[PDB]
Amino acid sequence: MNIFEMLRIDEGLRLKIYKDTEGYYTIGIGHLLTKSPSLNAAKSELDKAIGRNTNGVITKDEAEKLFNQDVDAAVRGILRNAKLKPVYDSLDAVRRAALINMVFQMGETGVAGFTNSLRMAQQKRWDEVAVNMAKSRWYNQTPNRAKRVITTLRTGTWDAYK
Ligand SMILES: [Cl-]
Ligand SMILES: [Cl-]
Repeated sequence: MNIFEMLRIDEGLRLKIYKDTEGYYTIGIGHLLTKSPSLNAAKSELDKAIGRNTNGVITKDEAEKLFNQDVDAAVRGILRNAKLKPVYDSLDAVRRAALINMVFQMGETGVAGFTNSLRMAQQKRWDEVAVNMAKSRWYNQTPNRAKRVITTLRTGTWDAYK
């Protein structure tokens, strides 16, 4: 298992513009297009991301291309982030993937808002991190996904995904 397979499971793959769990226009593998309520604005952002007149539909390859870019950006974002970098550096490989998943999903800002958990993560207090992270909108809104991510961070294994 790896970060790509991990996210692919959590996000799925859709070749047509769709609304995410929060109601935002998305496509491919969890690629947020826009927060605006306009399908057109959505269609606009899409063509611009893809480089062609898509008409709200993309191919598998195009989806995977956005995906690659998105994972890369998530990783780079973490590493440039003052609050995230040190956590990341302190973790093992599996747990790192968990942090990338979170950032992919909620943004650097969003993850950066889990201060207390991040600090505990650095201290390697696994059970406490999981408890704390469960106390969040994130967990209440997408519980199954959140549980998978939390288990990963807690245990350091891919069990939640096998
Ligand atoms: Cl883009
Ligand atoms: Cl869920």
